[PDB]
Amino acid sequence: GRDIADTTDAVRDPQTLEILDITPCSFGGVSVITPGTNTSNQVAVLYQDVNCTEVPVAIHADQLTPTWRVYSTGSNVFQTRAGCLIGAEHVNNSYECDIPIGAGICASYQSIIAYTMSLGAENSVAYSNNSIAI
Amino acid sequence: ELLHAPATVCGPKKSTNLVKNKCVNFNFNGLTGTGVLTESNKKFLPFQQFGRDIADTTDAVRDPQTLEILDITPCSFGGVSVITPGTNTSNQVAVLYQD
Amino acid sequence: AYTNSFTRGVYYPDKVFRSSVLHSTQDLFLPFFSNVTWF
Amino acid sequence: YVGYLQPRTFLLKYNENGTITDAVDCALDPLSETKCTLKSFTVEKGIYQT
Amino acid sequence: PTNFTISVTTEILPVSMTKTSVDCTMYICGDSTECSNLLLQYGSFCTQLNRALTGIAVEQDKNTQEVFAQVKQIYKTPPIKDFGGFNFSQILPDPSKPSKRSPIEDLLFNKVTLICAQKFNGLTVLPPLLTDEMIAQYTSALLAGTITSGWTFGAGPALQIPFPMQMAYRFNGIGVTQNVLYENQKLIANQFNSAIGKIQDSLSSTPSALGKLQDVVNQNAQALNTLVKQLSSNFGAISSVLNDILSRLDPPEAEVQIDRLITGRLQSLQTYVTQQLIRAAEIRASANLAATKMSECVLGQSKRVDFCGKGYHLMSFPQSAPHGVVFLH
Amino acid sequence: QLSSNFGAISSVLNDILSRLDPPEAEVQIDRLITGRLQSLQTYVTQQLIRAAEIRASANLAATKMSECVLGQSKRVDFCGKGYHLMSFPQSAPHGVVFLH
Ligand SMILES: *[C@@H]1O[C@H](CO)[C@@H](O[C@@H]2O[C@H](CO)[C@@H](O)[C@H](O)[C@H]2NC(C)=O)[C@H](O)[C@H]1NC(C)=O
Ligand SMILES: *[C@@H]1O[C@H](CO)[C@@H](O[C@@H]2O[C@H](CO)[C@@H](O)[C@H](O)[C@H]2NC(C)=O)[C@H](O)[C@H]1NC(C)=O
Ligand SMILES: *[C@@H]1O[C@H](CO)[C@@H](O)[C@H](O)[C@H]1NC(C)=O
Repeated sequence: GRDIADTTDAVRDPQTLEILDITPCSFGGVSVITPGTNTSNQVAVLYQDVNCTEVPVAIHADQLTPTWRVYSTGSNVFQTRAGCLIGAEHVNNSYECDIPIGAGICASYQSIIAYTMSLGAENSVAYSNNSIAI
Repeated sequence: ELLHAPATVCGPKKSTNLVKNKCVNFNFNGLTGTGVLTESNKKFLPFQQFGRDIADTTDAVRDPQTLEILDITPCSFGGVSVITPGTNTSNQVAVLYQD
Repeated sequence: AYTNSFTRGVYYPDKVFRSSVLHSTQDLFLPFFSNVTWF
Repeated sequence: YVGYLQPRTFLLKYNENGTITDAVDCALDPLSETKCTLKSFTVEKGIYQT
Repeated sequence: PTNFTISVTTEILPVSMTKTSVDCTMYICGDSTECSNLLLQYGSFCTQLNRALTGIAVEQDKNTQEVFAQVKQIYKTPPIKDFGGFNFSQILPDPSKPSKRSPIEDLLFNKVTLICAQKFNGLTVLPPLLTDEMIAQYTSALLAGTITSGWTFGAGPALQIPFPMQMAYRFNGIGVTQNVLYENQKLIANQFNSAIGKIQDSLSSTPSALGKLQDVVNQNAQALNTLVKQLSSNFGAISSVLNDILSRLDPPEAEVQIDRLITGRLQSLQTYVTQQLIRAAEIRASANLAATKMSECVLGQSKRVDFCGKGYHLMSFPQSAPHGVVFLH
Repeated sequence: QLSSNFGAISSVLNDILSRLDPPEAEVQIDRLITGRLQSLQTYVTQQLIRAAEIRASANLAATKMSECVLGQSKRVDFCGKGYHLMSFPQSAPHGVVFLH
């Protein structure tokens, strides 16, 4: 069988008659987060739209010092909508966006921390039917 | 394999003397070109015989009979523009050369 | 024994003069920060 | 001592006097790859694709 | 004249688009190393295309930031509501739902309406930066601020004032004395409520209102489908699958037989990129117009004719929608 | 973009002309010409689009100079933040700077 865009995804077994599905093998892009090199040298790496339980094999895990996914195990593993982030830690505060990641996540160099952005402070104004302000 | 190093085997031709300060077309060991020759204050390294630019054009040569550091620069180019009033009014023109 | 050799062994690639530019080369080199065995 | 060679990619810093006073490897860490792709010895703040 | 009537109208404008990315080598040469070696002879076209696409991608976030972020404080609404007979229930947030959206926004959200192939050939969709919850929070803050203060929170600290006095002042801004409103309060309130009800009824019964955003969505889908359909053409070669050409002939002929396909696919990608840029320009122009309208009709009273509404302008309110905004005058 | 092959045996015209006889050199020159023409066309298109954007910016700047410097503006958030009083122009390379 085929698809609406000419692609094939179903093939029948020519010995034991049954249907099979065909799914493309994974691919994606690699991004690097660096504070200005005039100030430090620590970086972080992001892999797009992949479970990071599957990224000791996505890249061949061969390098003297790996691309600061140092034989990519250990702490600092976070799963977001944009993929998995290695090389930063999660905090439970909110600040202004320094470098944007996506879907409301921003990362800053104080090490490297990831947080959810805040839109501003909270204000409540007194309302009545006989009060004003000048 | 073509010239990727100092030449060793060459055909029969007649050598010619060296001039400067005139636009000429030369043939250096089979390498054709056109330009002018001058003197560079920067001396090449003992193992350097070629010079290039970003667009991969030959820049400087070290002659195969005598050792010097000569530069190549093509003789001057430029555009031409014409200033005229309406052809229904007169027939004189003026010419401008750019830079 | 083992010994570290940080930044050594870089040699001139070819025989063309290049003046104050940054260039890309694909050639065999000694990898940086390698263990160099000592006898 | 004894060393070994392997194929790599290098970015060489040439000066006016035609001396290789600095050269940066291209497969050592993410910063080197970022420098290779940007073709500069210093990187500003941001997120790049390699 | 002797009498007057109060009317409410609607206005719709798009803001942003969808963020896509394409990879050259996977789209052109698949996974064959020979095709990559052949492609290495054409220079740096693909870096140019990727740079153009990334530039297009950042601009949508820029536009959304320009439109929806005008205040830097989040304002709340009092829990007790007595506005002299004015009923704002159809535009305020609803706390009895997990989404925290007004009924009109809920109605709008339900009206606007190959996948593997995009996932196959190197096509990806990037997520936005601001979720819909944050945009709703911004809209609610703006609405609360304009309801409680007026035009005073756009030029400094917010100042409190009762709603009837604000309405009387706005009446004074068009050439009618204050005593007109104070003697006809209930009639004006009833006309306001009836107009809001009619607005919801008219929206929920005519599907030909939200066509502008549907047009953009359909345009993007059509462009992507046209791009994907071009991978089955010959252009001059004996086939279209690289593997057959590799398995049938020796390399010298496969060279030219692959060159033809390379050229064709390059041309297709160039056309796609150019069309995308041309569309993005018009999208940006619409976004700038929308930002100006939000600045000048929501935070003050306008004297320009036919800019904010149709008649003599009094006030306006914003609402959120998929990839756009809606104004009520 | 002048250092590419485009399938030809080299990238220097004189090198090709100094080795072969006219008919094959014609084919190689044809390949080179096609590539260079495509590059030039792409450059021109990008420049046209950027020019349109800059023109839009220039029109906005002219309107702002007309309305804020000469007179007092009642439009909200056009000339500054708050209630507008006056403005002054200053000159910068390839642009203009406003004081509100
Ligand atoms: C202006 O028009 C309104 C209708 O829009 C009139 O309002 C009606 O007034 C009568 C007078 O007693 C009431 O009985 C009705 O209940 C009102 N509403 C309606 C819908 O009819 C108003 O009277 C008009 N102005 C004047 C001065 O007559
Ligand atoms: C404000 O207007 C809304 C719109 O009708 C009113 O909502 C109705 O409220 C009554 C009584 O609570 C219900 O029986 C209806 O089902 C509601 N209809 C809708 C469409 O909401 C609301 O009551 C009004 N506010 C006040 C304080 O009366
Ligand atoms: C050098 O030796 C250490 C010892 O464990 C080893 O881990 C490392 O991979 C070796 N090579 C280097 C540092 O390049």
